[PDB]
Amino acid sequence: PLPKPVLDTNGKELNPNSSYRIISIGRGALGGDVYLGKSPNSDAPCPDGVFRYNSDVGPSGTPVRFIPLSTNIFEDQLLNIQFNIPTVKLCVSYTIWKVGNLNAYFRTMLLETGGTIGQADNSYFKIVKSSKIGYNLLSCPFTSIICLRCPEDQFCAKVGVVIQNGKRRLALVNENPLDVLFQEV
Amino acid sequence: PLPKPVLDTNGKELNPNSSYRIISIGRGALGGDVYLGKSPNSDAPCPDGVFRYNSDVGPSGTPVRFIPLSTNIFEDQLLNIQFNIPTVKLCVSYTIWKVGNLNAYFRTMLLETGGTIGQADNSYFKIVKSSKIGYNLLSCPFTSIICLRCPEDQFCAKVGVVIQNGKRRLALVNENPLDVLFQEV
Repeated sequence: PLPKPVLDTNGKELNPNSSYRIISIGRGALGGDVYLGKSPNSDAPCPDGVFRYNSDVGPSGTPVRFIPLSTNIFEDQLLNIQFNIPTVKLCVSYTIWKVGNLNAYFRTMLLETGGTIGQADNSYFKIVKSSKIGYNLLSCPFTSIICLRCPEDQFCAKVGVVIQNGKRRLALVNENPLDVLFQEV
Repeated sequence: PLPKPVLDTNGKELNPNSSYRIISIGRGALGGDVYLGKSPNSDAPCPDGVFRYNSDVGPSGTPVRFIPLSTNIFEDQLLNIQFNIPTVKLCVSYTIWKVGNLNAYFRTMLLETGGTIGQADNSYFKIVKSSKIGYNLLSCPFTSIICLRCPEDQFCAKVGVVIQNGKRRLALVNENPLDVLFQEV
């Protein structure tokens, strides 16, 4: 298994020193870029929810960058994800992606912000090739805990969408992972 | 792989219609039964922490029963664990074992109560044979989420102990699982 670089919509290799919008494979009603929005009834002082839009005719996504363990971005390696936007000191962690507590209503964990870069705070994700066109994301939570007889001892789950207060909220899912492309801003 | 019943300290097969104390393999300073205690700074109206005593010369453990998916208790099958003690209506769920939210200090999840029986609420455990003498427990959290390329799609972790406010708090761990025996009350 030799490390395969991740490609953006121009075929260029994904790259830590740059930023991309996470865009839907689809168009119209099935389109909608990922963005940073306010989570319903959150106690956070900042926007802390990871959503995608209902269509592609609205606004463009919130740009993100990827932070790998080493130097490069390959498929199936732990990385941090961070919304790349101007921000006051307080809300800097609320741009870093992570996975939240178990949600009894949805029977899974929602994607949110308030994570950390380069630690073990449920803030690790993987980019892998989709079955259909494009990529999907994985959340690899609890890196400090051995998942018994798991690949590389790690719990990993596909990232998809749940409907929460009529919005497309990103969360861990079982079928239909969100199929994405990466568009360099 | 044929289902192997779990045995109590008298060699009798573990059994849903009865109750057991979860006792340490060891003696003295290394002994100490599992019990239901108050978690430090918990908002719960009831005792909601799963601990074991510092030695065996103190009190005896809190009795528990096991609730399997089918009819019997075998090694390596999901079951619920519940402290079996008199209780007001309010505190009944706070006798059912479950695993809590990610704890930043310990980099793992602590065992607590407030779980549910027969659902998907991080309330599932497994009893398996220890490497050393006796058994260990597993927590199998997030049964509603596919753990990718995992055994039976399930995230499972060994149950051990962390030191929290000088007490032996049960939690998910990586090395040194708590080695236990089951003693019929």
